Amino acid sequence: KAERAISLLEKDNKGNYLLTTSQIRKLLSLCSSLYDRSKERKFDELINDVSYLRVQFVYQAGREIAVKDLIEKAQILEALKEIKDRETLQRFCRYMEALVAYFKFYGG
Amino acid sequence: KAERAISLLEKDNKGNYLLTTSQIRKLLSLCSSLYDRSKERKFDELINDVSYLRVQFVYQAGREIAVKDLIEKAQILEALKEIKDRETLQRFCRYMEALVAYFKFYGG
Amino acid sequence: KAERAISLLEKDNKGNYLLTTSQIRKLLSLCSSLYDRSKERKFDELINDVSYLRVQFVYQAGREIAVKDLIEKAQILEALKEIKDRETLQRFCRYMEALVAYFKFYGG
Amino acid sequence: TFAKIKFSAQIRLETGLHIGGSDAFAAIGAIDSPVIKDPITNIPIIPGSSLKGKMRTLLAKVYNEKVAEKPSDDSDILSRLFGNSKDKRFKMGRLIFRDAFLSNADELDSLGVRSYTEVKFENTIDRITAEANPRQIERAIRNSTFDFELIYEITDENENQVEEDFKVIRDGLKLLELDYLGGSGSRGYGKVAFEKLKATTVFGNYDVKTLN
Amino acid sequence: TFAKIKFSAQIRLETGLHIGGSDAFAAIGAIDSPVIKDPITNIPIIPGSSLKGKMRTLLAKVYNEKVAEKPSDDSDILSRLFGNSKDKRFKMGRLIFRDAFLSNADELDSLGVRSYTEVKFENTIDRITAEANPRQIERAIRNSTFDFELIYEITDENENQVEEDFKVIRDGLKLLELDYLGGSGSRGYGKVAFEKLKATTVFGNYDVKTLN
Amino acid sequence: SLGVRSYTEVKFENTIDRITAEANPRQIERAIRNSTFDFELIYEITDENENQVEEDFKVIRDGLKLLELDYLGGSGSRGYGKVAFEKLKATTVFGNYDVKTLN
RNA sequence: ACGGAAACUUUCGUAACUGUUUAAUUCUGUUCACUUAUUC
Repeated sequence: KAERAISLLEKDNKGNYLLTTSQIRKLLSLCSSLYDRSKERKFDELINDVSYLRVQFVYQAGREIAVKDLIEKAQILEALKEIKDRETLQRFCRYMEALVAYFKFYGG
Repeated sequence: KAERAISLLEKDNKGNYLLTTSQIRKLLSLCSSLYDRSKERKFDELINDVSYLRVQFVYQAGREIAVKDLIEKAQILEALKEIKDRETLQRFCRYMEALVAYFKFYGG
Repeated sequence: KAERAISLLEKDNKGNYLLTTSQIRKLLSLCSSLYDRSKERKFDELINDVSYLRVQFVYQAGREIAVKDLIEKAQILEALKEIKDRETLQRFCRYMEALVAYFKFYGG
Repeated sequence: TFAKIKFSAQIRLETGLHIGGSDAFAAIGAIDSPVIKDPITNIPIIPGSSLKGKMRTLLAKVYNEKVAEKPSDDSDILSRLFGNSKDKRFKMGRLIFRDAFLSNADELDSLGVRSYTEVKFENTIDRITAEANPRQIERAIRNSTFDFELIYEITDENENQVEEDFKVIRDGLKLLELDYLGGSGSRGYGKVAFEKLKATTVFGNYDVKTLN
Repeated sequence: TFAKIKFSAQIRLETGLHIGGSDAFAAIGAIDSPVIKDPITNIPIIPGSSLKGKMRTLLAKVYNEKVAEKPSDDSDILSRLFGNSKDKRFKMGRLIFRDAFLSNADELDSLGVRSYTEVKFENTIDRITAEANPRQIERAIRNSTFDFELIYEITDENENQVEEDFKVIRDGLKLLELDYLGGSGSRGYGKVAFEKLKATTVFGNYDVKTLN
Repeated sequence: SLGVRSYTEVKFENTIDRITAEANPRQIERAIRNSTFDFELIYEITDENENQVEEDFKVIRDGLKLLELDYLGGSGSRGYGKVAFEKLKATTVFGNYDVKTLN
């Protein structure tokens, strides 16, 4: 979980991270709006939010080159299909926050 | 909804998507103008917007060849008849946004 | 409105639509010039445009055989008499746009 | 001693403007910064931050006595109307604004429109080639009223300058109508029009006479 | 010190122009891009983006001292009139335009017209065959006045160059009449005519004498 | 199982001297929301407690509902306390008095 | 016939004053409703 997120993010291509924390102020906030709602109600009720949350990742992979190189390496689309339980869904919310902290330590 | 939208859109014919995101800047905005108005009022009042929304899909399938091959495969005209409830109409609005994300994922 | 416009237009006679979209570039612009002016002023003021609009369907039906076969089937002359209110007049303007979309859906 | 002055008016947009809102996600047909609206519903509204940031700038260039350099530190005769984070004589402002909401939806649907905003197509010429950078923007529709209420209150000390305070406020209202209000207004996008400029009292303490 | 100059005039179109608008869906009788109008109503109006994008280009080729290459970086003597996003001496523009609206509807219906626009049939010859690509456009009707108001304001520093500023503005108004104002107007579509060119003051600070 | 922050949060508070901006940027440490507790009130008689047992339950029952309409803690004037006695029941351990005045 | 008995870390207090997502930008460059034609 947190072990494969410190070496995969560093392995990129050209230096100087062009993508900043300003152009990613939506896909990182919609996942936080699901972790708090998963602990209040069941998982069979939040089936509409999971479908809309996946579209945000694919929609950003065609408008900027700084997104396709992050989804194919970190396997973002693969983790969105293995989830099916309430406990498994909470693991994906914590894995996304790990890739943000290390992204600002080496650059910004 | 989102599972069958990743394999049906890829199955086409000739490569290199000739249809761009500039010539489809109307039918993608009229569907957003109906989802936001369905949460304020009822469904029996917006009966005039549903009839006009269906004409736009048929009008585009006669002026460009890049539209007939998309309606007959994704079954756009079939989903416009099954809808009849407020909750069912909201599902068609989310399905249209999914086809736009995966369209730019492979090309543009 | 839109449900009965998909079966009545298909029921014709000889195949291959001889009437193109170029010889009908007048009656489609006159009806559009009344829907936009009906929302600005009242209906009792535009009484001269309605009488002039009905004559256009008579002159065009005496010079081309591809016009009389469409008026008698779609009941164009009948709808021009039932209208009398501002809300009823707006329905006939939307019905004319539906016959154009489905016309190019099968041919052109 | 303590009164509440509310400048209730209706802002009539005679020209579609364009203010860069938040994220570009209000529509799947844009590519640039649209216009900020409502997070719950979907009605084009204008915030109050653009009103204070524009009215104070256009007014501090005629009622001043020294060349400005930094905000909240120029022309003391008008610093008490907005606020100052450096002067020890006052800290709070006596001109509370309000985010104007579009209240023209009660009769807009009766006319039959397309939506609430339009997408205008623009580009540029590099004086060496033809069309370059096919960009696009999203402006606002014409004829859309708003609820603008300027909250004013005195604090006992406001005694021998009440008549002078209304002169600066009234002059600032008619001055905003002769200038753009928003972003990229150099080509003619802003230019508002305060319709039915009236002022009433809610608490009931100061008489009304200088209505217009 | 701070004045407001408004150049109120009436743009008389002696020849129907053609400006590419937004979505080509204003009529179900066209096939190409018509003319942008009003989203609420349906009156042929001209935006203000085409005025600044055309007046500045035709003026920067006679009052310049260096071969241009990119906008906002040529002829400093006229950069302060429009704006510059690179010079640190000034950022805002002192020439605020306005979207001209058609106000000729008060007497156009009395003469008995067809609508507000017309469809013109055009084609081309490939010098090897007859008619090829039967396209069509939608121009504008003849005789249609508009409301053009050029907002001008000074900023204290505008002192020893006010008389020179009116020379460039007056020369730019008569220069636009001798050239097309629109898209593909090389065949004779634009050519405007500023009728009743007058200038008045609303704020009341600078005297009027250089009217014409 | 729900995954929370920890056990106690930190709230930022200050004061206004009506002459300056922020003064004394202090902070407090409040408690989390929704946290049950084990409260047991022991009552025993001493022979003489005979012709007043029914009157004693009126004071105890009124005191339980009165604490819910008031803060229980420090600086509760702004709304920090206000408890809620859930599942108010009474039982016997030694077994010498029947239960009937449950609620 | 208990080194016990009697007891609120309680009373007081906006994380506040200040700040336009702004300056710059023509949806335009090429285009005959055309070709063959006795109102005899």
